[PDB]
Amino acid sequence: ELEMYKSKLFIAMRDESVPLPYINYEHLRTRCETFKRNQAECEAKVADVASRLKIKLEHLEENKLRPLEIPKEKEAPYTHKFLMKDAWFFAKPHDSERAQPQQILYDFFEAANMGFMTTSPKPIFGKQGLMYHSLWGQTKRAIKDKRNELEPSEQRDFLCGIGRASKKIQEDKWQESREEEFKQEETKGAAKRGFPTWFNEEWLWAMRDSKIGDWIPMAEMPPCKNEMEDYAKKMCEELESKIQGTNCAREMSKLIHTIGSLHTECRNFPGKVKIVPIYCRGTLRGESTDCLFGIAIKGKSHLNKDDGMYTVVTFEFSTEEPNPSKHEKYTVFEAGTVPVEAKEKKLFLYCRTTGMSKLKNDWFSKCRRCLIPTMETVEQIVLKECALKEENRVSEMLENKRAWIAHENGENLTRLVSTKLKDLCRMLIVTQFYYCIYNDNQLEGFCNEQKKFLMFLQADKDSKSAFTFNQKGLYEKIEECIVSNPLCIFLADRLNKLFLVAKSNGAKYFE
Amino acid sequence: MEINPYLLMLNNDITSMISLTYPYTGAPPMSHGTSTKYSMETVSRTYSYSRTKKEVPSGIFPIERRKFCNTIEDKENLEKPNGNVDINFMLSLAEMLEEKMGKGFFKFCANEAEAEILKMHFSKLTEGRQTYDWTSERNMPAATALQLTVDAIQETQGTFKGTTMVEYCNKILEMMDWPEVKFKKVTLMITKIGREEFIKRICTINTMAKDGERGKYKRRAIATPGMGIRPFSKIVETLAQKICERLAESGLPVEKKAKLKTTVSSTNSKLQEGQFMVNITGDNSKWNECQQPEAYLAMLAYITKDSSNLMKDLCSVAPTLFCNKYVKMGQGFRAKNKRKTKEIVIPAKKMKERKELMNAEWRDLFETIEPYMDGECCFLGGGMLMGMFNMLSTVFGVMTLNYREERNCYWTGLQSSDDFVLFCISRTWPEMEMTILKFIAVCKLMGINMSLEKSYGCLPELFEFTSMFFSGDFVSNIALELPAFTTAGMNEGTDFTAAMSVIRTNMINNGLSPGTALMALRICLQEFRATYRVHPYDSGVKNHRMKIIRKFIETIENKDGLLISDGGKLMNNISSLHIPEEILKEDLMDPSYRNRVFNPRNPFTQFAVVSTHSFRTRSNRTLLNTDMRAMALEEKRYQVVCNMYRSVFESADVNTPIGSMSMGEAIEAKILDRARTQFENGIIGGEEYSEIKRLIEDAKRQRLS
Amino acid sequence: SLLLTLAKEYANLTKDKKSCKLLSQGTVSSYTTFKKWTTSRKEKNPSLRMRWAMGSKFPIMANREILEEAGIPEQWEGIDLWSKKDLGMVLASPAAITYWNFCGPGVDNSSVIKDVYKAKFMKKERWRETLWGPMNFELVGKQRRVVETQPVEIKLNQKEIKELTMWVLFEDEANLASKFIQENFSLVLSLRELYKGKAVNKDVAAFMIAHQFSPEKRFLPTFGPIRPERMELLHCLGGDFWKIEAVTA
RNA sequence: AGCAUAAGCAGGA
RNA sequence: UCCUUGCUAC
Repeated sequence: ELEMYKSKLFIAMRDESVPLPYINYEHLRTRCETFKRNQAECEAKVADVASRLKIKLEHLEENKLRPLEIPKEKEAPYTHKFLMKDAWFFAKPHDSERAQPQQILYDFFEAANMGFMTTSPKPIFGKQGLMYHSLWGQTKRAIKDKRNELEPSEQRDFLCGIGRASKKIQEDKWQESREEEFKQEETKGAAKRGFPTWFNEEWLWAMRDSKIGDWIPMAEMPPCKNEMEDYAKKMCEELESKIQGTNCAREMSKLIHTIGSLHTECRNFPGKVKIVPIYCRGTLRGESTDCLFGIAIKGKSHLNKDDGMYTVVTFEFSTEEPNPSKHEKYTVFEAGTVPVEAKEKKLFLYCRTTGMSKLKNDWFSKCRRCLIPTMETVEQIVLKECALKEENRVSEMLENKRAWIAHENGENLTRLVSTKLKDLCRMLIVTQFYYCIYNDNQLEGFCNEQKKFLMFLQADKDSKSAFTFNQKGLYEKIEECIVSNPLCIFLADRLNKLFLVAKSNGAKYFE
Repeated sequence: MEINPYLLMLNNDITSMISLTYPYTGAPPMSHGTSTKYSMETVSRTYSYSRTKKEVPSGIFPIERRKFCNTIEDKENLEKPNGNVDINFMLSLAEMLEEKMGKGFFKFCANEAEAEILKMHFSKLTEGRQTYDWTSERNMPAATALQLTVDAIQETQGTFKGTTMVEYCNKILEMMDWPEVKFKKVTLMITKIGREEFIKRICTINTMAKDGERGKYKRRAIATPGMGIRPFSKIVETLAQKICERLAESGLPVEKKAKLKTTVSSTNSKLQEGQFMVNITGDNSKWNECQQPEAYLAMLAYITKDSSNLMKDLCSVAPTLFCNKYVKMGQGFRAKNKRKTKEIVIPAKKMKERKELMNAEWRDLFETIEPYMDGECCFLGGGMLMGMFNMLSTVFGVMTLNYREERNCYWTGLQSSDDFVLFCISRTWPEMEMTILKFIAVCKLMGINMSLEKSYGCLPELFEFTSMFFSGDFVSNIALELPAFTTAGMNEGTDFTAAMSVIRTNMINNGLSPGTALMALRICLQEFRATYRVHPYDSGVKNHRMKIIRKFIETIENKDGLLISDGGKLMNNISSLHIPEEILKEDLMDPSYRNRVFNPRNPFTQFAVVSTHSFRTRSNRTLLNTDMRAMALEEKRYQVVCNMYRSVFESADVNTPIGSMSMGEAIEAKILDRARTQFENGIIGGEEYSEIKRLIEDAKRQRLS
Repeated sequence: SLLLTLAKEYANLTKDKKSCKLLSQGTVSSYTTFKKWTTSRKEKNPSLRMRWAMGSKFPIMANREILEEAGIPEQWEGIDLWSKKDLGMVLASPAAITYWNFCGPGVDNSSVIKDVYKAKFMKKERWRETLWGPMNFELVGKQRRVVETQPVEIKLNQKEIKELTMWVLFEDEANLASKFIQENFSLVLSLRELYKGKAVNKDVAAFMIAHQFSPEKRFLPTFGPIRPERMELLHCLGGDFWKIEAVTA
């Protein structure tokens, strides 16, 4: 039983891979069985303590928690694929028989009249005007004939990238030439941008209640017993009845319908360029309506791997004057005039080429899950309240409780805007939704390091006299991942403003 | 008006407003292209952490060997991490460990460990994650790589009769003694391979890019072992698993919350009139480049000093297989011209000949690694990469935490894979500097580098351990992943109940308050309805499946007995997450509906919940057009043979079919056995028994020839 | 008359040339590593491929001869239910599934269905007959235990159950005769009075035996009493910040 | 062009 | 040298 197969190359291998003061495994095994320790251990340890030169850094005496380094360079552009704050939709009553997205597209060609949708071939600003003009005329006469398939022209062959691929040549034939086709490789990285100024107005825009009502397609409430199910049904009805009306839900519905339609078109028809509308569905005065925000165009997605980055060309509708700092990646054209009753304002057609992938199609088309952490946060607050008081105080506690947010701009110090607890849900859904959009590497690393700083602020709140070992390398790890994501730079700045407001009470910080 | 979402933390804790700071509602970052640079950074960074140049030549391998223990060239930058271990110091720590609890401690844990190894079957190696097949040199699941290994054994010399762990390990070592090993390449040609090349191929570890790691800015390369390393690592993980289950300062198996209350309370009951406590949250950095398997070899030689003669040599082979591993270096890089028009591909073989087509960083990392490169691989001999020994390094941490120097100032704590919590007790602050620098001294000698950037401390309980931020009284829960609520995707019947099971197990283990439970239940209901195109009957949806339901709803009497897959409403709730939807609704169904749904004469199911919507979607289309066509046909053969086994032993998927004779002889002997038992109390007919006997004898003569 | 069919299948499979190198060259236990040969990597995105599967017109593989016995080629307005593309198995649509469920044949099998699932109908029968009360809103929480969670009446420990189903269903290749048989052997007699004549297959029978005999003991956070009846009422009864219990009987 | 971030996708048989 | 085609319902 107790016999292992003593092979030859394994014992000649085990004898070769012992530590250096030993010759064979036999000498090591005979030394390890007869080992007794000594007190040269403490001498070696203290001889390691002396050659160290390491001091710990308190905070009450060297409160060097300086504000973070936001880059002072060119402003970070608008990087989301669709338009949030500047959108314009045409409405019609929803037909149930005409419910496929291409039929919505046709019925909006008769509803939102594209005959008045003339564009001049000279844009206001941007890069490529004639290609977008001929593509918009070509796709508009494509919708006019009631079929969504672009015949091959020069404009679509230039815009959605066809034939724009390097020749992947394997190393079986290379046919080297003397001083001709000198080849090598080089990488660059990512360029650095600055603090966005448009981001606050879209934060306050998105949680403002929009009269078009329910946007997100939720489901039915199950029946309840005399259990705790009254608590769950009540929290879901109040929180859901608050968040269904806001302008964040319009964008969640816009991503679900538009990117879900692009997802089924990317499965069914690779190798053919389709036309997908950009639309929502919401209840106007009880009459169910569907909207129309733009026209999106696919780019022959042969999704082989989980990547693929197929090219979507988006024509968008807006009714505001553009901005070369915010709308930097667009190619802003015009549209015409729209009667807007309280007189007849302008209408700007926008253009942009962009790209998607298989994974972000799977993650954007299921953004309804952003409702899941939000309520969790809210409910934790409520539960801890009754856990401190041992009495059913939930309904009036969502009414007589304030929650700080949103200090003003000229002053910050102890000038805060408290709201009710229930309206708090609005703000929270917005930030969860922004984590769905702006997710990068930079946002991940930034979120770890901000959890460290939040631990420092909690130690300051209760006077526990925290300490650090190396602040310089700490800030040299946090400042590496603030480059060009708008959410990362915005949240770093608001973290600094938390340090400015919190500096008025507890002393571990700077100005 | 500005806006700031952090201001809630001005009058709250980090146990309620800490779920807000995780970006878990968005996509994890994936990797793109070759993974050569990350592997070069791993290996070259390990050799930079060797702190030596003591190289020793080799007789087996054609490459030089650098030593990693007791050979230190002490730099002045000692705050930089070292990867050099002193073995007398660490054996003094293990001897200091066994003098704390019991006397025959390691003998007890080793006798239980070998007691569980001797009753272990080798098919347990198929119940694991993906492994590396060196036959075709790819990544495959465990059962395919095991059967390709046994296929190479039975094709090379003889057959296999093992059916245990120990005889399979002995079979692998016997395969090391063979002069030539033969297998099958692709269209199934039969090739051979030498002896030194088989050693170079049995010790190959395949590296790739770790995809989907929430919380880092730069990517990292994860590594997967072969099949000749997995049983030995299974043995060592059983040994260290028993040791860690016996200890009282570890947090791997799991309660992890009772232990911290007992050590915070039990060490807060041990203060004098002037002493105090400081807890320090730490994080060990470069954990996979500073754990050498040579100290593992010495320590595992120390634990089993009085166990056996089998276990003493069987727990000393995986460290010897980790001191001489190769590393696959990915798949190369790509060159292109000035116009960015033609882009040639250079694989990992010809990277040495095309050395002068690289960058500055690639030539730096490649010239710190050049005399250790083979043709395809590299020879690392001191690293402990990801997907390896994870319960033994925790024993190193508990050894660093049980140090005794002889005042009355000391420390305790709790250790995990690479996250420690250190509790210190002393009297004044410069003595706290003395004790903490003594802790960085003992960890620094043994090979454990605390990161000075990610570590901090406080006086009472305000620490952090495995991403659960413990404040002074309360504890926050783990921020779980969101897509795990909907990952079934097989059926209209095994989705909604599986989602209720995931909601239930996340309600019991984690917090998951009732409002989040009802919301997550309703969102999973909506993604189910959007997936399979079924909406309720009173909705206005008019597609190809609601036209039939809306046309035929007048036949169904009790309308709220319909299934959710047939346009029914919701009756499950938080208090019904263990009762499936079908079994909850069979008290209300119409008899025509219920007898029509659950009919086993259905064209879809024929050829845990009730099986009546269970269909199978069609297969793919490019699986029979590539050069790997016939391999698909190969699995068909296995299925056919398994079906024949299921035709004989009528209860075989219940009990595990052990045995070591053959599969065909048990079939034929079984048909003769039940032919005799059903003969004498039963059959009785000469033409049937003689015809069955004639078919068994003809099939046996056909099988033997 | 099954052994003649088994002889025809065994001679039929030894008729093949390269299949004779497969059997009588491995071992019995290799059946396990013959069962698993999934050459796909992980099926890493199942719901993604499920929605892409359900986006087509004919996603399902369905039998022909059962569906041509009763079903209809197209429904009353353009709804396709059938194909002619390909073993003789025909692609189909889930509109044929719901068309089967509303306009198909029916067979009374409620006794077999209400007898296979006795554990689950026992769970619903115990769930309907309980009464609740008010909440508490108090701090609560306790350690993790190993608790048996099912109200069985036999309480075996996953070692007498496998050996029990070997010595009830098919005894020709059961086990070596152990010491655990004798007294429970009397119960074996009772089991041979139950599972002798049924239309239930032996995999479904060996499934349904282990749900009246096995108290599922798991490692769960428990609090209050540790009665085995109230362990689905563990996730129903209390969490971390709240608690509801007023069960009288 | 663009997506993207330390290296890829922007067809292939 | 050559460019096959899948039919979309929140």
